[PDB]
Amino acid sequence: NINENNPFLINSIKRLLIGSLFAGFIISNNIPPMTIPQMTMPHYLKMTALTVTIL
Amino acid sequence: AHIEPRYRQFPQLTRSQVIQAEFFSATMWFWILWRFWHDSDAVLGHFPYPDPSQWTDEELGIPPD
Amino acid sequence: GAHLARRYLGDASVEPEPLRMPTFPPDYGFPERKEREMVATQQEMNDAQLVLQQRDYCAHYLIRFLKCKRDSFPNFLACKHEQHDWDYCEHLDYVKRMKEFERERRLLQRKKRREQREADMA
Amino acid sequence: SGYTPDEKLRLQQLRELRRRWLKDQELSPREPVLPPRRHSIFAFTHVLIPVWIIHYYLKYHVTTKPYTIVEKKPRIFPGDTILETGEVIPPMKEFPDQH
Amino acid sequence: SFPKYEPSRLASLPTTLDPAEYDISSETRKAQAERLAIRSRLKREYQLQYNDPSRRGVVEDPALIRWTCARSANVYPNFRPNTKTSLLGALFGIGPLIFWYYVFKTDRDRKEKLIQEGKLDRTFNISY
Amino acid sequence: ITKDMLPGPYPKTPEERAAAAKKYNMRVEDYEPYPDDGMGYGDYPKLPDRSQQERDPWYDWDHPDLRLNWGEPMHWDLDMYIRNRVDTSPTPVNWNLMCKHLFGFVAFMLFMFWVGETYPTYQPVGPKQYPYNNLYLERGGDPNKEPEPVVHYEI
Amino acid sequence: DAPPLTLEGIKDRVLYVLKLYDKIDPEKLSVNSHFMKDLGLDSLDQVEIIMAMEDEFGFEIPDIDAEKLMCPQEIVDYIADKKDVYE
Amino acid sequence: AFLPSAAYLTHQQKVLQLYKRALRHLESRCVHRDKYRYFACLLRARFDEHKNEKDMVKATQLLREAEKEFWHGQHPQPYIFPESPGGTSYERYECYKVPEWCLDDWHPSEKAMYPDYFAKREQWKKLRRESWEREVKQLQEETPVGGPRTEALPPARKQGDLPPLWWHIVTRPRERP
Amino acid sequence: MLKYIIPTMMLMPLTWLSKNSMIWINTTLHSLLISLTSLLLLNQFGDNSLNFSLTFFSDSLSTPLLILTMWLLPLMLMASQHHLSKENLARKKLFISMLILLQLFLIMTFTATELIFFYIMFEATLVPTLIIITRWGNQTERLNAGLYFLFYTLAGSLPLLVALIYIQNTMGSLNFLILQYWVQPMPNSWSNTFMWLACMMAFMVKMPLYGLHLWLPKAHVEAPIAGSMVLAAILLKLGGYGMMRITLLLNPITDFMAYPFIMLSLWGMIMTSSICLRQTDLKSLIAYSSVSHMALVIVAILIQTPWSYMGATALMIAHGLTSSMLFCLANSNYERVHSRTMILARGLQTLLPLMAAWWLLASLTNLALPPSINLIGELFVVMSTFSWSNITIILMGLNMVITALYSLYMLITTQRGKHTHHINNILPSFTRENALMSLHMLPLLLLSLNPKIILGPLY
Amino acid sequence: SKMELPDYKQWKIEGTPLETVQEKLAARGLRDPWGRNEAWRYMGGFANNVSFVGALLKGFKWGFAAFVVAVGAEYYLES
Amino acid sequence: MNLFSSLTLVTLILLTMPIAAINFNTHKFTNYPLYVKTTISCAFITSMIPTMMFIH
Ligand SMILES: CCCCCCCCCCCCCCCCCC(=O)OC[C@H](COP(=O)([O-])OC[C@H](O)COP(=O)([O-])OC[C@H](COC(=O)CCCCCCCCCCCCCCCCC)OC(=O)CCCCCCCCCCCCCCCCC)OC(=O)CCCCCCCCCCCCCCCCC
Ligand SMILES: CCCCCCCCCCCCCCCCCC(=O)OC[C@H](COP(=O)([O-])OCC[N+](C)(C)C)OC(=O)CCCCCCCCCCCCCCCCC
Ligand SMILES: CCCCCCCCCCCCCCCCCC(=O)OC[C@H](COP(=O)(O)OCCN)OC(=O)CCCCCCCCCCCCCCCCC
Ligand SMILES: *C(=O)CCCCCCCCCCCCC
Repeated sequence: NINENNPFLINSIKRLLIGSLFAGFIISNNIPPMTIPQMTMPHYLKMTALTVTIL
Repeated sequence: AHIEPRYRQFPQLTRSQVIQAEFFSATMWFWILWRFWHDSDAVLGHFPYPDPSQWTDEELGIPPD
Repeated sequence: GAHLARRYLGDASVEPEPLRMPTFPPDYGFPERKEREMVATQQEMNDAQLVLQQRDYCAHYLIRFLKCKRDSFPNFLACKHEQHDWDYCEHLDYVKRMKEFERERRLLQRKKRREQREADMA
Repeated sequence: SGYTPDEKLRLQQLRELRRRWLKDQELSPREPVLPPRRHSIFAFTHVLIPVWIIHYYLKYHVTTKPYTIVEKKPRIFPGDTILETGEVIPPMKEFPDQH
Repeated sequence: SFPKYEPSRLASLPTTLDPAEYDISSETRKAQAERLAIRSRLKREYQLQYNDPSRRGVVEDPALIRWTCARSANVYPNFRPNTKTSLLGALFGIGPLIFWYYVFKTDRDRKEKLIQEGKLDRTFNISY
Repeated sequence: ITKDMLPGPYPKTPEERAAAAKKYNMRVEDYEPYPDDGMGYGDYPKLPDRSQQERDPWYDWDHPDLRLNWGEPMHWDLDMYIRNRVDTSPTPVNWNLMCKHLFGFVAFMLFMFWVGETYPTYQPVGPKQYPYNNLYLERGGDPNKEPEPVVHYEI
Repeated sequence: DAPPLTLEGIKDRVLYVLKLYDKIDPEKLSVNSHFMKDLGLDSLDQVEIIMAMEDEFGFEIPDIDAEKLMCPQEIVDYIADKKDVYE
Repeated sequence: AFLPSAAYLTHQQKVLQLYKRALRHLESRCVHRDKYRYFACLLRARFDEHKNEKDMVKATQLLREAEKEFWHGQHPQPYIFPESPGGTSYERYECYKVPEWCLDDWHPSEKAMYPDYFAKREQWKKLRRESWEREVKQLQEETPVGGPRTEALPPARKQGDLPPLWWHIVTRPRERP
Repeated sequence: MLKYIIPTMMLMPLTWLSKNSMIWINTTLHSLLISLTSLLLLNQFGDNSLNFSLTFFSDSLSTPLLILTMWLLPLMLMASQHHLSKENLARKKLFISMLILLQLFLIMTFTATELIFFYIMFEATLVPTLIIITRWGNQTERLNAGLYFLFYTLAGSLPLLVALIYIQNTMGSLNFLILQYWVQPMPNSWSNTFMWLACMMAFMVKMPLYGLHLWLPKAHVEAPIAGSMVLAAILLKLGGYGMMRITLLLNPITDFMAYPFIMLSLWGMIMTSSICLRQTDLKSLIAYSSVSHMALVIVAILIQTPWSYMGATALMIAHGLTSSMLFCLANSNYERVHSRTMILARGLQTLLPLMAAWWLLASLTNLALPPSINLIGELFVVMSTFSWSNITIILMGLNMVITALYSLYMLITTQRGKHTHHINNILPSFTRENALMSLHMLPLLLLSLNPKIILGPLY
Repeated sequence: SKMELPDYKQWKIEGTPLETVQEKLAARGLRDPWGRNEAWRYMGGFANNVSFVGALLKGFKWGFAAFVVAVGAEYYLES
Repeated sequence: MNLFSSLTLVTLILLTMPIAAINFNTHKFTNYPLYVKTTISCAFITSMIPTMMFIH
């Protein structure tokens, strides 16, 4: 009985899908700086989160 | 017409759910590649990390005694 | 992160403690060492309502970036240059802090060589 | 082995009575016999009339009392012009250019 | 071989790992049949009243009324003051009272001694 | 209900034990009372101290939520051994082994947090440098007093 | 969602699962083919048939009911009674 | 162990129930269908090895160490069907299963909304109250002395009679009300 | 205060001259009119109490208890008219006369300017309550419950009589308004120790103190519903009222006499709340919860800070309404299943949804859900006891776990789960019953809008 | 209403991993009596499901095409 | 100042209004869940204005 074709379901997942694509970008470029971001670090230490996730 | 249930076989797909699913998958990969093309430093690194061992004793003030 | 292995598994007398340094005077090794120049006036970064963590020696780029971010609304993607200016000067401040760390480590190496030379000489 | 003949007979009789009961839980085409009983009005009754009520309440009852709506004072930059004074905030000192 | 299951107070032994589960002896057959007969007689006595069309109310359960009377009213007429109950009533009845008495008394003596020596930071404390 | 079906005192003679077992609707060989230490139990049966989760759920109970029949002598802690509460059901891992594994894991993690607190990681940098005497007026220093001059130099 | 079961549909599905079982020849099978007497199957085979019924319809049959469903019509009647078909 | 009709489980019944529990826990261990199907035929071979064992002490011993085998090799979270006890949807709809007698408590203005349903309910209630005395006297003329021995009930032996104690089995609520 | 005493007395010819079908309607109507008139007592001032005469006065402590007392009589008449429907007509009028007489004794108990008149009214309230319990209670143990309710109270109160006559002979007066100005400090002696015990132990019994509470899970349980309403909602609060009047005269010895009793409540509210986790009797669970809630009022009166008295009087009013509604809910199920065993009738939200909503609301007010005045009184007592000693938050916070854990268990056991199959006399909720639940809950929710009227003389 | 079930004779386990299972069972003297019951899961539209990197790279082809078109659009549009 | 605070309180009052609608009811609803969904969508739209003039 596999069926997901209700516009309620599709639109409700769709708006959070647009959120899960773009909302981190939009919010992170709209908020003001309240700390100082650490942006100078060695290359094994900058790539740590992505490498650990891939591993 | 709504989806009829099937028995021991692949269910009926609508054209709309398939094209929307493929469209948002292509949207995701477009966004990943686009922001990777433009930013390219939130992932790989913003500024070069200098080597402290390559620094001279003159600029750090280490008089030789 | 090799300095953690040098301080914890090696000796800590030559490695600089983070909580209390510089232990050497700032003029120790420098002919006429000049101060750091503060560009933003104390009243200017007071009236810009900056966070007290953010009122460092490079807050004038942050003031320029926040004025850009106010003036370029709703186009929130239109101040990448001022943001990169502030990020680059924070990077330069971080490089200066690394230079202070390496300076203190080299002077502790100098003191280690000094006391070993004094033990081997007399 | 499975059921005894008494168990088969009892389950058949209970099954017949149960299927009659479940059939008799159905509805008539007249049932339920009920007794005999503007495009954007949601933007008017639920939004705009509350904006009216809340603006009246805040303007003439809340802001007429001290320290009820206290706003953070706006952020002042070097190079601004004050609206209440006209006093131009003087711009920053020239930068020791880094790049 | 396999680690033996060690049953506890809050994690009992399984039905299939109990060595009395595999009793084919005639006395256990008699016990299981007599428990079956008691349970069937109580079941029949329940569902004669439960399926009654004339009955409109509560099928009273004398097991339940018996349980509530044992939990509530039978406790004092079957109490005897002896060594065990006296030590448990002194340990659990006045013991924590003595304990919290000395704790709160020591705390308030320390606090009052700090206050009347001008030592406790009581700078903005004006709600009490 | 009447007098001779209510709970009574502790049975000592075997005929009183048999009348008690007949009262609580159970066999004499299965009827154990609580030990007569004077705690207030009387003749009430010590049922074998199981939760009601362990009862057979596919059996047709008179009370399906409680898994309990009508007329069945209830446990003394029946309100305690309901399925909303304390379970005694058999666990896949031994109870002592569960206690040893959980205590070892929690104690080892707290010990390693103490170790990492004693040996913290950091970055090869100096202190963050702030102008105006480490921001003396900003941090709440009074303007009538004057701080000692905190001076940071170029490097 | 949730299509209603009928006696004919349940009968079709039970006989369909039994026609896909390689210890029953699908031409001898009928609705009253007793598994131990007519079809000549083991009690282990009866347990596996009831477990395939559970995997087919999605609900567990208890063992006190599983050890007594000895023809496919008993299985259809049991699923009917536990699912209330022909409402 | 604990059954309504029988006082006990036979040895054969214990072997069957251990076989079914072992295959369910094996399916919980062996998620994919081909891999489960392979190890399930292997377990069927392990149960076929000791099928023709005539020493009942030896068969009971093998069943006991097979239970210890199963208890070592069980899954910590076995697969439970959603409406099976321990399931995610188990006893979910019990809040919607209102009993039939509450329909007697309805107001006549909300009974008049369904005239045919309550007119049809009246003959069910009438059939029940005329069958009740016949099925009570059927139960008392057939139950042995000392009470009933098992919880099984007799069927309707005559024509026109209904089986005894039938109302709360027939008029139970649906599984999806 | 004579404008409330005379209408309460005119309720006696109003009930003894009414027609036989009319004695509930007329008494309900005119007791609601007296309760409407009770709001004139809210003429309170920030400095001066509302001092009517030589005999009667009303500050902001007596005023909410008066409003609650005069409001509780119509609600008791609604709660008690069902189970006394088959009662004899003259015994029905005697029941109503005992409730009227109890209201009469209470409304001049709370306004008694002089303390021996306070004592006479305070002990005059025993006799209608005793008669209601032992005459219209349902079970055999109503007689023993009446004996316990009488003889803990009198054994507490007769040393209070001796001590108040001693204050009369020493200070010259027992006017509370005079004793606000002539109060002498009470030094450390054994004579003043037993002075303190004689002035306090009667109210310790009436609160009840833990260890002296044994009369209550009989007297609240064996009573009829109007008896349980007036015992829980008003008659426990005579102890707290009398403590707040009498601890003026007991300084500074109270600052070291309070130490045992504070322990007896701070541990006792842990115990009785724990006891509510294992109560099979629902009405006994509500009784032990009343002991658990009044233990906080005992602590708040003994530590004698302003936040503590404000939280204590807020918690007294809030607990009056909440426990009265909880007993009325327990009676609404007892009138159907005819057993007070809580495990008997389950799953009642499937059968009675609006009554289960009332159960939910009374449970949430029992567990002190903000911003209810239950939470306001609870919270202010917790603030003042933290300022008293910082460790007490443990015994406070642990209490607030267990207070949740029996309140929702009472909600889960009675209303949730599968309904009981063999119980089939569960009628729909009568309009009288839902009216009773709303007349408890709606004032308790409206008082969160303006809680300053139930925060005592030192708000 | 009346639903038509498909034929039971079309579910054959050749070409599926049930065939590998039956061969490894016949290698030690066993036979697989529930193969055709499980045969529908490995046949029809549920045969040849994607790999995990094929799951993640769903829509990567059209996304890469739209990426190259947009990069060429901004590379021409700057001039 | 007058826009910000007004739409701020409008968001909360607008969210409270279907609670008053479900408590002040007689009829079987003409899709009350659609009403609450429309209400929360419009409260989101209303709350975006103080958010944007915070970003400014
Ligand atoms: C002076 C003027 C004042 C005007 C404003 C009113 C102020 C409060 C007054 C009392 C409010 C409650 C009364 C209604 C509920 C009780 C009866 C009921 O359940 O009916 C259900 C029924 C609707 O349900 P249904 O589908 O028909 O059938 C029910 C089902 O059987 C089963 O239903 P169910 O179980 O599905 O639903 C029950 C559900 C159950 O809902 C819950 O359990 C959720 C609530 C708790 C958690 C969430 C709230 C937590 C606290 C935050 C809110 C307060 C502060 C908010 C402000 C911002 C922060 C400070 O109840 C609600 O949702 C009620 C919403 C309002 C709840 C108020 C708080 C009660 C919780 C416990 C105490 C909390 C602390 C005290 C708060 C006091 C605030 C003043 O309601 C009605 O028919 C309404 C009847 C008439 C109501 C009259 C209200 C006024 C009474 C006073 C009269 C005199 C003054 C004149 C005022 C007139 C105003 C018009
Ligand atoms: C609920 C059960 C428990 C109830 C507990 C009730 C309180 C417990 C203590 C009560 C003590 C007796 C009344 C004291 C009145 C004090 C008035 C006063 O001025 O005192 C100072 C006076 C002082 O005398 P004086 O004031 O005339 O003298 C002038 C002042 N000096 C002393 C400086 C010269 O005290 C006394 O004269 C004696 C007081 C103690 C009395 C001891 C006997 C009674 C013992 C306790 C009995 C408790 C209840 C027993 C029943 C239990 C149930 C069956
Ligand atoms: C920064 C600091 C951080 C510190 C962290 C460490 C400290 C806390 C340590 C843990 C303490 C709480 C955990 C233990 C109690 C858990 C109770 C509970 O939820 O039990 C659940 C149980 C049934 O649930 P379950 O069996 O899981 O369900 C399976 C599905 N049938 O439900 C039941 O059986 C119902 C039981 C109802 C009565 C409960 C009685 C016990 C109450 C305990 C209160 C503890 C208060 C501690 C106060 C501390 C104050 C500082
Ligand atoms: C020295 O190494 C400084 C970095 C901080 C301490 C070591 C952190 C190790 C984990 C992060 C890198 C992981 C690489 C796979």
